Amino acid sequence: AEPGIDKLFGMVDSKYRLTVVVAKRAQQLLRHGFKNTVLEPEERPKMQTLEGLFDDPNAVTWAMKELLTGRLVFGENLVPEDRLQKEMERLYPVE
Amino acid sequence: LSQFKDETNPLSSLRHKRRISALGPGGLTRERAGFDVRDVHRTHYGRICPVETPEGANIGLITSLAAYARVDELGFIRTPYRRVVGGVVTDEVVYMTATEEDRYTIAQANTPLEGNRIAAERVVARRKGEPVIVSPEEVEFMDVSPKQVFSVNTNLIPFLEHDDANRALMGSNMQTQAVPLIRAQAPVVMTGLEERVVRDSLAALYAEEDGEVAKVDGNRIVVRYEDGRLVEYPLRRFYRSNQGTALDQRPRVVVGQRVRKGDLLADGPASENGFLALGQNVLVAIMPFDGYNFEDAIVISEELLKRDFYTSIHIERYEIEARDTKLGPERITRDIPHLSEAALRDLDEEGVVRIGAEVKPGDILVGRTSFKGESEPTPEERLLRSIFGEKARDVKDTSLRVPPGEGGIVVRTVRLRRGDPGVELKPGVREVVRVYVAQKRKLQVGDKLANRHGNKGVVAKILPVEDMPHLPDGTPVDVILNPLGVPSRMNLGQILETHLGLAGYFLGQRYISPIFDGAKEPEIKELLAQAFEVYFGKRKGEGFGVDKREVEVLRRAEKLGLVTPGKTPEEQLKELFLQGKVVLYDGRTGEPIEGPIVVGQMFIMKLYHMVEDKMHARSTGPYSLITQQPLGGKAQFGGQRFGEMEVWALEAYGAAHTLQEMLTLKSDDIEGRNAAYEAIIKGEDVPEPSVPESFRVLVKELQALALDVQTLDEKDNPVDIFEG
Amino acid sequence: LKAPVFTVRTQGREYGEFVLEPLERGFGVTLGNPLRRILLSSIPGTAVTSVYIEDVLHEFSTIPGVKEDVVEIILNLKELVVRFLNPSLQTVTLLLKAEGPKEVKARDFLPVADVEIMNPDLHIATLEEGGRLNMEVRVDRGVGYVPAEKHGIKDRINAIPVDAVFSPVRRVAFQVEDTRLGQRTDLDKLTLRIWTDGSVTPLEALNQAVEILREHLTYFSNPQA
Amino acid sequence: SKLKAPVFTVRTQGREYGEFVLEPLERGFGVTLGNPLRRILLSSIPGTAVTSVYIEDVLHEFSTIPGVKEDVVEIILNLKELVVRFLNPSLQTVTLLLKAEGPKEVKARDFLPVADVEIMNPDLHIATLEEGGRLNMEVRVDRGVGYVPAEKHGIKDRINAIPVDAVFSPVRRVAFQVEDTRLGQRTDLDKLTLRIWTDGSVTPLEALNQAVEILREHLTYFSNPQAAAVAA
Amino acid sequence: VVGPQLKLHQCGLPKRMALELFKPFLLKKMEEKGIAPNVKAARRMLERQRDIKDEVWDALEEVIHGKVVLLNRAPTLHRLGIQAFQPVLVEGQSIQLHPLVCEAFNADFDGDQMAVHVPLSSFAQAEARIQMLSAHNLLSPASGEPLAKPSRDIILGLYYITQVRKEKKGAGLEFATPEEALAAHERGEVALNAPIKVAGRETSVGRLKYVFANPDEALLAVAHGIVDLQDVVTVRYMGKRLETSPGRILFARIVAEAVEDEKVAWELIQLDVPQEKNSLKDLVYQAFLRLGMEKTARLLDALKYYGFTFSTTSGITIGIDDAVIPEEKKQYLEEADRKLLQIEQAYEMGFLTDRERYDQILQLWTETTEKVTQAVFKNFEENYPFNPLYVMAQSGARGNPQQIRQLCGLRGLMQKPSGETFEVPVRSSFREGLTVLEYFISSHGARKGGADTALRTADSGYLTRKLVDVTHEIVVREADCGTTNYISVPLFQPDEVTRSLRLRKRADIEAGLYGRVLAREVEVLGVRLEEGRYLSMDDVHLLIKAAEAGEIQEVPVRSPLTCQTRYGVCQKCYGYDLSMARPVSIGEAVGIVAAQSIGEPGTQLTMGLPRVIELFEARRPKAKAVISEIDGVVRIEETEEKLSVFVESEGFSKEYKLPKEARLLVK
Amino acid sequence: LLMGVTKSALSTKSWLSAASFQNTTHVLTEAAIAGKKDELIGLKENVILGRLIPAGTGSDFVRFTQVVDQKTLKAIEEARKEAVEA
Ligand SMILES: [Zn+2]
Repeated sequence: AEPGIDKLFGMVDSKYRLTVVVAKRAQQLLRHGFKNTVLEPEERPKMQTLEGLFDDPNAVTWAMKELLTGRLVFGENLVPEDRLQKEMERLYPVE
Repeated sequence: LSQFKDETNPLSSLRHKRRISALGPGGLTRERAGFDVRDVHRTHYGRICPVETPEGANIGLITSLAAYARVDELGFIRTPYRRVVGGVVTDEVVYMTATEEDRYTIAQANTPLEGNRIAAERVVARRKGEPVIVSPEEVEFMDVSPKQVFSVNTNLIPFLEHDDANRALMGSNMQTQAVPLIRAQAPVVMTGLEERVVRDSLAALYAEEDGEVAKVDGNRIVVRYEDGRLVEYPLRRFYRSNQGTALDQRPRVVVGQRVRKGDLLADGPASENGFLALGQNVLVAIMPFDGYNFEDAIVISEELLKRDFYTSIHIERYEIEARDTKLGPERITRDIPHLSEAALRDLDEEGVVRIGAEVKPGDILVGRTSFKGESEPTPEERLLRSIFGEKARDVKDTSLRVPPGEGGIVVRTVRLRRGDPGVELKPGVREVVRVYVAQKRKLQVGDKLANRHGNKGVVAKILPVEDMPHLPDGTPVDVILNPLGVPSRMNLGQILETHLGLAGYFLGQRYISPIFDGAKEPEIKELLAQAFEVYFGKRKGEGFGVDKREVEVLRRAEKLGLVTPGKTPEEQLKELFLQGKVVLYDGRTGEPIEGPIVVGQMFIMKLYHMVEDKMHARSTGPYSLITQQPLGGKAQFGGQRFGEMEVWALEAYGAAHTLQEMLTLKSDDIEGRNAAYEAIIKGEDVPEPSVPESFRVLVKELQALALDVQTLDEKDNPVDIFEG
Repeated sequence: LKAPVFTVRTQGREYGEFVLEPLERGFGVTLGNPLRRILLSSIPGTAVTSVYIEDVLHEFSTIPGVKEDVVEIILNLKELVVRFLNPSLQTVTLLLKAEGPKEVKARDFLPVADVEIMNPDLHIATLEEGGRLNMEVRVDRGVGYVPAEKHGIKDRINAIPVDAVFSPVRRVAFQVEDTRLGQRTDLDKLTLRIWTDGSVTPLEALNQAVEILREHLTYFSNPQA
Repeated sequence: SKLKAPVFTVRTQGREYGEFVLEPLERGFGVTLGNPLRRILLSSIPGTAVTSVYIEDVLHEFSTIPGVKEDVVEIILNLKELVVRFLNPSLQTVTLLLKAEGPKEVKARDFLPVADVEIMNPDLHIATLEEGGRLNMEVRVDRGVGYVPAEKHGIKDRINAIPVDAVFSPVRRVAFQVEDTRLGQRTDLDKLTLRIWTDGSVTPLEALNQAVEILREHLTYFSNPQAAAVAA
Repeated sequence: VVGPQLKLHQCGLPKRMALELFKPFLLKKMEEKGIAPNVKAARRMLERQRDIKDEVWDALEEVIHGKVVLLNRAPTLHRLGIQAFQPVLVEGQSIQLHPLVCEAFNADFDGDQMAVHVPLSSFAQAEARIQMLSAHNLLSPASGEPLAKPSRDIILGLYYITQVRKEKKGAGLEFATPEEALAAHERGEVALNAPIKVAGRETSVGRLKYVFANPDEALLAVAHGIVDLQDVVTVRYMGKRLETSPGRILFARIVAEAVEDEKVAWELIQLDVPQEKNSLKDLVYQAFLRLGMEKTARLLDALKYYGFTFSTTSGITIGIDDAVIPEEKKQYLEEADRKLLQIEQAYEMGFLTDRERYDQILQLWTETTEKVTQAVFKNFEENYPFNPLYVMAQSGARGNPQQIRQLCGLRGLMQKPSGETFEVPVRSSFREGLTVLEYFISSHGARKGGADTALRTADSGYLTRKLVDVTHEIVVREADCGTTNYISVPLFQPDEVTRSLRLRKRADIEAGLYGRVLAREVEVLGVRLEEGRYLSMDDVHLLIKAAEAGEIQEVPVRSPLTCQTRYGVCQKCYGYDLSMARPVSIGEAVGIVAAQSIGEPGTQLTMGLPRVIELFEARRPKAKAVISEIDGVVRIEETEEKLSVFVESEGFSKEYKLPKEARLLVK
Repeated sequence: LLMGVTKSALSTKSWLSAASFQNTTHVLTEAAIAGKKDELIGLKENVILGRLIPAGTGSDFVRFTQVVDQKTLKAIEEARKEAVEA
């Protein structure tokens, strides 16, 4: 199957909540550049024909790595929605 | 009750002309009622096949009439029987009404004889419907042959006696779907009717009297009869069928060859030298393989494609009109405006693609140019026509192009031009032009194959000859059938065809096992014993004894109880041969299969379900007008329909976004899909709405009737859903 | 420590038995199958690749005076086996031109500089009175099975590419027979058996076969990441 | 076809286990190379193994030994797992001696040392001696190839000795999988990858290389022809 | 096309197809790289088929990486009719489907086509492979059974290696006592008397002869052809001298290597018996409970691989001689002949009425047929245990004993189209000549079955629509509803043979209890089953063993019938069946799930099905039975035409008119 | 009150779902008079409109979920620090 799904289902009260977390993390992990990541020092997803997944093949897979460590926080009403978007763009360039 | 000639092959059209429908255009029987209407009744005995009916909705409704059955002066089906005088059977036959049948004692055709006498005091015979056991005196009539019970197709299955009725109709209906093969072949084990089918269907061409042959083209045959006639028979050269198959004739005689009346001059489309050739005789090994012949899949030796056995020609037909229009007349010409010189290299000076040129999907077949739409604008343009060199208007490209899917090489054209020399061109039709394109279509993974016994199967893997089971001599098998398709489907007849085909392969002979007067097991065995003294009698002499692998299998064989121990390997291998099975070595390890395996010749054929009609792939393309969901066209296919049940599927998962895509960005919501594809070229994620198309339309479309439909917030409050 | 006796038995160009004896327990399979699997595929040879007929412009044609359609002539042309007598020729265009009442054999091709048609009695076509057959077939050298649709070889615009069965190896069988020799019973008499069309002899093929294998073992030369 | 020279990548971990991948190969050579090599690795790879044992006062393979926890069978089973290496190809056989008493776990080191013999397996559990338990034994290690059962070889040292199954092949298991890999326009290329397990005498790589070297050398056997022909 | 080399993870689909599906994506990737300056050049490169360069393909597969597509097949009966896979570029023009999910979609490979859809959003993609990926939907939502279980060849392989032989103990080779049987019965074994695997009561000579220390040794022995996989030898695996076969310890390691935990792997297998779809079904289910989801995935592919690989080499075909007619057939038919001749004169003398003769002929052949059925499997089981027919039949591979009896014994009693079965039965089997009449006799019922299958294809989701229309409301919206209500699931059923008590069958209780929530704490056998835990499968089996010793007869379990949260159901009240084995996640569209899982099996309800309609629509029955309006006492009458019953209490009475045919229940 | 499947189905609170049966004019009219509101309760109702599924992902219990990296998490801590005036 997919790496450590059992661990991801356990992370969430709702099966479907995992999906939304993964998706919404994937979206920002594409939108505000790709440097949004929490895990990019050493061994993070890779590909073939070179080794080249360190920039931008599969954002959703990335999110599943990232969520597989305690680095990310997920929850109902964490931060006001609007300063969420203002602070993300403001902190990271690539536009 | 009129319908296109099902002429896939000779047998296909013959079955079709001999159908019987219950759904009359006057309103006889309708699709709702079934239960007792469809069942087989005692009277169908000898009159209507209990097998021929098709699967699905039309069971029992459409059913073909028996072989010997025929219709008398009134619309009654009338089967033959022959009279028996006390206990003496006559050579005199009476076709009997269904009701008239019931007046008498009719005995069964498998009843022993001595010239004219019954033999067994204990006789099988039918009174009206019931199965009755009877004495020789009581017998009043007897059947003519077991063939008079079933249809023509059902009567081409050789060991039907060993086949379940259910998978027997699948054999019967599939022979219809047999596609004519260029390297066509008659079955290694026939029933007998296979020269009578290519007679009565006029596929082939037979000498009218005794005489000699004077000329043989591939185009025509010419013969000199006794009566003095010299007749010229022209051949059907490469005629297209109604469903794409290639129906041509091939001359099978030489100049100076004498012939007898009724002798064959040319084979039909699926005729091998006077025999019905629906498929080919392959060397089949029936055994599992590395999950490649799963459920009903098939595995193929690449030797078939090399030998080009499973190749079949197919010809499509493309057509355009040079219609006449308000804008001005359209013209079949070569100078199309916005075309690269490379795109015209194969069009003749008139714009028609030249004969013998390979055409790929998107090339030009016939060039057509039509004037720019929206009209002839009289007030201003009419002056320009006199000002500027008249006929210097504008003309666009409306040619004909090989559709998605494919074509082949152009083989024939047809111009029906004005000055109409015997043609009925429609009003406003100026000319019409046709181009025929052809394809040698080899067997490919995905095509469909089946025997006569009802064994559906798609080719799932084409192994190279190197790595697939072979005999001790380096002969590989050709087809690998999974034995897990035999027990559920009670059709042991294919197993006998294999055994009898195994003996016929080393004896160099073919067999006719009449339908119910068939080959019995002892007969088959002794032909196999006759075979093995050639399969192996020779290998002793060439200097080769038994293989260390052959003895390792005979070890497990006697442990499995297939050979009786203590004998010599030779006597055991012959015991093991007679049971149809032989030692088989995996071709990729050279290690023997650890038990014996039955192989032989089986008659297998190529069905009308190939993979050119079948595969489609749509990214983007045309969209309809009143409904915006999409459709195929210039170089684009249509979408697949995502039905209501497929909506219940995604609802049963959490695929809320996936489902809305299916209903919004896929084809229906214009703003949504445009944003969806533009954002894909960006590298972005696709945003859902916005608002959905269905929601805004259902408002205004309700709004067309005087219904005030508002949209509300969480607290009841007005929400404008039209985006400012 | 054995040194197996390698006896050879030849029957013309077609059939050849190669015996290797005595071998270690179960090496009949270990040597006689990977050579089988190589003889069948990677042995090179010759095959007809493209044809062009007088007045014929596609494979789906009929030629007046000729019994066989252009398709049956092509099917008859795949059996043409041709030896190159000089391993510098990659291609030879054979020409056949015949008329009158004749059974055109493969014999009837015109002779070429260094080419031997191994197949002289192969039946090409049957021509009646006034039948004209004029054509140019091209044989190339290649390896394996390559359809007409993959290579698309055409000299002239009317040519019709033909499927290419290069491998000049018909069937291959090996026999592992028990040979007592001296001390031991369970020794293998690996004798493997080779049929070929004449373009290359069975011996010629076996030697290229072991040499293909040998060369494949050298691929475990140097390890990497 | 030449410039597709197959890359031979190797993952190696110690001296027991090693995966060896060879890619890309021409259609259907993954099996053509992997199975003739596995058939070589399992049989004709050379080595050593215990072939016969003699116990102090034990007269059948089935007996039970007072003062010893293990049945005579599980000791010989423990001896089959003993891996040893001769360091000088003049030793044709070594009879190892084991003598120990009292309560002790006799290890494979408790054999007495011999001049050119390396026990690769010093911590092997041979036997558990109880109070007053006397164990006195001589086992025979021979050189051989493959797996050879007890009744085939029938090795004799003393009249009370018991021949033991011989696991010569210093190769524990070998399995290969031939996978499809893609190079450009072709999907149907073979990616031969084989696993090799060994007892420590030789590393997996050394075994594979000795294996290909046996095969190579066997191809050289089609070089001394003769003459005949068959017909009747 | 079957894709046996695909992972359950995966599916294969052609190149030209993948290129067109992701064409807009691909254009971008050719613009990522030096392949094209901009999309307008990227478009022109991909029009015609001969042009696609090697580097273009590298970009396509690079676009695909990780992304899944959805596959669909025609009658979308339950939700697993659509599953997601990763695409794999394959040669050819067909989609390639993993064999383990030919279960979910009712697909075999005889021409069936499938659909293939791309999900576009990161959202659409996420939910496609968190929820819809095939390698996550291993257990059906209808019953907690596993649905991605070994099919046709996988079973047939794993059983053929996990099996044992028996042989000629011609002389009663007793080893249990004699030590002279140690060597000297092996004397006779290495002489011409005893076979390597026969009854020696404690051991077979094989057990003694070969005794392996490694399993690695054991198969190294097998590789050298001294023992087969289904011979019995002694092996020491995990500190125990196991007398077993190398095949069955091989199987063990196969499971043991798939899931990294050798120790669990040993513990959740039963290597003392051959492997058949049920045992493998339980193994798949046990593995997913104890070891997780993705390990069970790797387990299934592994089972699929050795199952396939051992299937081919084991060499099992169907020759005509493999359908062996027992000697018992001609014997039983001779009896059957004579006893039918007895019936003929007993009727011809006037002792048997014309009816009682008929009933007694049918009684005969129905007995004769069932007798020769068991007389076939007696032959197989005692003389040819490895017969392919018999192996396929008793494994989960392929075969119904109903079917086998028709190839080897005889097809039994056919029916008239009316419903009266014929007097003469079909004496022949398929292995020998079936006569012309016996075949025309047979076709009468042959089409009535083909027709009944046709009249269920006509309206496929008919049941499912109406249940969807009733239930689409129903979702899981709350963690719980405060309701202290519940349903008592009865473990016994009263009136069957009498008005007594009786344990409901195993499946039934199991179907009503697996994965619910206790409503109350239940202390039974030193076990406090605390209120509001999700009782598991083992839990349910304990309550069966509990009520088997009569300690309870009902259970408090929270149910949807007694849920309170309005427009859906709460987590607790509903059961414990997502596709997984874990509790229901909030937002599970249980409504459609319940509809499909009821409607899909409706395709297997003969015409049964009308009954099911008759319950779902509150409707009047045909032979309706009166219920008692009052709880009272029974009294019956014997009136000439028409009886009646009074139901009476100390307070008041009520009479119920009873027609003459109406047979009652209460004495 | 016990009713059969179709009857229970054909009688719903929502008119959107009701318009999916065979006499739509009657239910459109009956609801247009009483100014009926259609709470987007069920699936069928919510699919006639092109609007998202109220299950799975579209469950209001899950729809509004937020995710933050620990780097930008503490970056909101500083959105309340400049709220102190002067
Ligand atoms: Zn509830």
